[PDB]
Amino acid sequence: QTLTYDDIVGTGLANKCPTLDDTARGAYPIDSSQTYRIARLCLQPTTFLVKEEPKNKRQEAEFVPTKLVTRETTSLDQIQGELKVNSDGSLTFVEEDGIDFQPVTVQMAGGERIPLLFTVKNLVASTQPNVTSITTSTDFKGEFNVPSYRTANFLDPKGRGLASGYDSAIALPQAKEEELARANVKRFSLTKGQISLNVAKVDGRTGEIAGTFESEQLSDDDMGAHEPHEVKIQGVFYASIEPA
Amino acid sequence: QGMFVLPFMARLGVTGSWSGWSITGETGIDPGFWSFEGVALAHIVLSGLLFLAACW
Amino acid sequence: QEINRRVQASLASGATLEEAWSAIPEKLAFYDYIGNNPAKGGLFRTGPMNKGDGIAQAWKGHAVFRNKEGEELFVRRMPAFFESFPVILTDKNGVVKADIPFRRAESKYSFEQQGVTVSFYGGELNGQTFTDPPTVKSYARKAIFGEIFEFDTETLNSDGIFRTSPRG
Amino acid sequence: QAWKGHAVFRNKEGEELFVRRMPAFFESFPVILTDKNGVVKADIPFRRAESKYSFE
Amino acid sequence: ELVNVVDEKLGTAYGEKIDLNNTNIAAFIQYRGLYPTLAKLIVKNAPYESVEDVLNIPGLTERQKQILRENLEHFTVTEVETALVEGGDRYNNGLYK
Ligand code: CLA
Ligand code: CLA
Ligand SMILES: CC1=C(/C=C/C(C)=C/C=C/C(C)=C/C=C/C=C(C)/C=C/C=C(C)/C=C/C2=C(C)CCCC2(C)C)C(C)(C)CCC1
Ligand SMILES: CC1=C(/C=C/C(C)=C/C=C/C(C)=C/C=C/C=C(C)/C=C/C=C(C)/C=C/C2=C(C)CCCC2(C)C)C(C)(C)CCC1
Ligand SMILES: CCCCCCCS[C@@H]1O[C@H](CO)[C@@H](O)[C@H](O)[C@H]1O
Ligand SMILES: CCCCCCCS[C@@H]1O[C@H](CO)[C@@H](O)[C@H](O)[C@H]1O
Ligand SMILES: CCCCCCCS[C@@H]1O[C@H](CO)[C@@H](O)[C@H](O)[C@H]1O
Ligand SMILES: CCCCCCCS[C@@H]1O[C@H](CO)[C@@H](O)[C@H](O)[C@H]1O
Ligand SMILES: [Ca+2]
Ligand SMILES: [Ca+2]
Repeated sequence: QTLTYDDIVGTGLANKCPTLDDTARGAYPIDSSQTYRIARLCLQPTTFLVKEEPKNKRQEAEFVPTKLVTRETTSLDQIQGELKVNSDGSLTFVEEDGIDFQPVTVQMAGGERIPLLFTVKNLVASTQPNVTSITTSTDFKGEFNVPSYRTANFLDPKGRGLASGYDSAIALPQAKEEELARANVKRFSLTKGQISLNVAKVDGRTGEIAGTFESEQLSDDDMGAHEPHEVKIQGVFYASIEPA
Repeated sequence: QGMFVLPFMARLGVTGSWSGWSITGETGIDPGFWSFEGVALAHIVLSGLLFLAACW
Repeated sequence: QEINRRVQASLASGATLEEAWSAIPEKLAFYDYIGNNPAKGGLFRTGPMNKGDGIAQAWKGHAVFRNKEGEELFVRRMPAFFESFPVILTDKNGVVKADIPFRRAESKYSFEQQGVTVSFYGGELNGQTFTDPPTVKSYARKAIFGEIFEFDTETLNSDGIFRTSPRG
Repeated sequence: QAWKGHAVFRNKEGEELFVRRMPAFFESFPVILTDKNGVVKADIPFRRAESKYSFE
Repeated sequence: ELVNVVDEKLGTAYGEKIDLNNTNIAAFIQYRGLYPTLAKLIVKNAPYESVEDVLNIPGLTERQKQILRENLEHFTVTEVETALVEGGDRYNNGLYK
């Protein structure tokens, strides 16, 4: 039955979420007197779409396909948190910890590279009210935090940074500073993302669920040097629910 | 954009780049070898082979 | 040294600090600026010195830095060897009192911590005082080059990088 | 970058006025607005002193 | 105007004391008795509306509370700065010797 590290190593399978049999169409009872957790949440992105930015501003921009260039390094996994049963019988997942982010670079037609911090950091996601069992009709929707793709020590190629680094363009000792302020003064972004988790499979007996997700968030803004893009990520997920 | 040869490639069916765009504005098209770059490459190689033949 | 001599003579004879500095010829202050040192150029940095720091327009005046305690602080000047140099201010005895840190997490001497201010005597800025850290830091960065000048960088599209003079 | 949209000109009476277009031959061209029947209704004058048709 | 938020924080109490809401955890080595046991509890239970709230952390022994009272004059609190607390930076801020 079960794979070891040596069976998996270098195959690509380590970046894949667990799947459930087509047979898994059951219902997982929620006892509202019981406390629960998600012991493992896994998100495997299969598509990154980036919202093109028109000059038009007439007609809406579309989300376009992109090519992943950072290889099989994209999934979020080993994530855990409390699954609260709320007074209206809705469930709320409160992400606590795990491998809950991955830097990802995707490339648009024509070469523009779009790095992003693909993440569900601090996810708080909730189902519909009265979810007395988790079934293939359950979904979770919620919000998460998207911190700056680089953290505060990151130094640009000229040595400039937020918590470290020069604070000016030292190669242009007598340039007028005003035109360079946006490059010289690093800023740390913190914005919100949104995600939907759509259950497609439930094993009533094991507490395991799998489905598809779609999340939306901003990409890297290079510590405030440029405007971020809007990204939409789609893929599959797996979670194991446990009494706890 | 002052493009003089690009339209001649486009007139006969070369509309995509290896980098993923097309002149009609599509994304994720795969043009095969015969993108604008592959046409440019084929002509450069042709040139070299012709030059060598001239020497002979 | 000559500028300081003249200012001290002015003060001794009873001038105010503003008047003492206002008596310094702009021509003299301009020789006390590293942008005019011929050992600050580059072999392929071509043209007039004006192409680099810009066409000099006016002396800003003499910058005097002070910390929150009101002690006079002195910016350490850039020696000609150095293409870039840190910003370090000491008291009259060479003790370090303020700087622009690189790593911030264990900074002790930041201008924000030490409440560094700058006041100008003579030149364009005579009588003015700036207390906001970005502006005070900006002037401290210029004080490493010696006396501070206003430049026109637009007319020649000057790039900000020092060139040598005909002496070099 | 973008179409500004179609400009419709009108005089103080509300009549639609049409700007006379530049023919290719002309490097420069006067600014003259006529009603739908080609009658002149407004223009940008060169000499102002006996102007009758200024936009003002 | 664009502002460097770390430099700006240095002109508040964060630049003068251990900020229970922001300061990296090695800073608690400065005073007897704070590191690693209390330092960990403090960072873990942050942010605090006021310095005294540090006395309200659950499970504390009496000796621990007393150590906290003796050290309140070395503590401050300021608003949480995202640039200082992201990245797990309060635990490891990339500075060694
Ligand atoms: C080996 C085959 C080959 C192929 C498949 C291509 C293909 C291409 N070339 Mg390249 N090319 C080649 C060889 C080739 N070329 C050679 C040997 C040269 C050196 C002379 C070139 C030099 C060249 C240039 C300078 C250009 C191209 C361009 C192009 C593109 C448009 C072609 C076009 O519009 O032609 C148009 C051709 C005609 C209209 C042919 C006219 C034939 C006349 C009317 C015949 C008169 C005599 C005839 C005997 C009359 C009796 C006929 C009988 C049937 C009744 C296309 C990608 C263009 C481009 O996009 O470059 C990037 C371009 O500008 N090529
Ligand atoms: C003693 C020679 C001499 C000196 C000291 C100067 C000095 C100056 N000139 Mg004048 N000039 C000269 C001769 C000189 N000039 C000559 C002969 C002409 C006619 C070409 C000019 C025409 C001229 C113009 C038109 C201008 C100046 C300007 C200037 C200023 C900028 C200089 C600069 O940017 O250099 C840059 C120097 C270099 C980039 C170094 C070049 C090094 C070469 C390329 C090395 C070659 C290596 C060799 C090929 C190796 C061989 C290897 C082999 C043996 C194996 C400076 C005051 C500028 C100015 O500000 O005017 C008001 C200006 O616009 N000059
Ligand atoms: C000036 C002018 C003119 C004229 C012009 C001309 C006439 C030009 C020409 C141009 C040309 C005529 C160009 C050419 C180019 C070419 C090239 C660029 C080539 C390349 C090649 C190569 C690179 C190759 C390689 C090789 C070999 C050799 C061998 C085999 C293999 C190989 C492929 C590798 C006119 C009248 C219009 C008027 C205006 C001005
Ligand atoms: C088919 C085809 C095609 C086309 C093709 C072509 C058009 C081709 C051509 C080809 C060619 C065009 C070829 C050529 C070749 C050449 C050669 C092979 C040469 C050689 C040479 C030599 C060998 C020389 C030598 C020498 C020298 C170099 C020096 C001096 C001395 C001597 C003389 C010895 C295409 C792509 C459309 C696609 C489909 C298929
Ligand atoms: C004959 C080989 C020529 C080398 C071709 C270079 C790659 S192809 C090149 O890629 C760029 C970046 O994606 C695009 O922006 C550009 O439109 C495209 O022509
Ligand atoms: C010296 C360059 C040789 C590189 C050739 C790469 C071929 S790539 C290949 O090309 C075919 C013809 O267009 C297409 O039909 C096919 O879909 C494409 O994958
Ligand atoms: C002289 C060797 C250089 C030749 C490079 C061959 C490019 S081959 C080219 O690659 C594209 C992606 O870049 C694909 O869309 C396309 O199917 C393929 O034909
Ligand atoms: C942040 C700007 C406010 C403080 C003034 C900056 C120091 S002084 C400043 O230095 C520039 C070279 O960097 C010169 O081009 C300019 O003429 C001069 O006004
Ligand atoms: Ca479903
Ligand atoms: Ca410029």
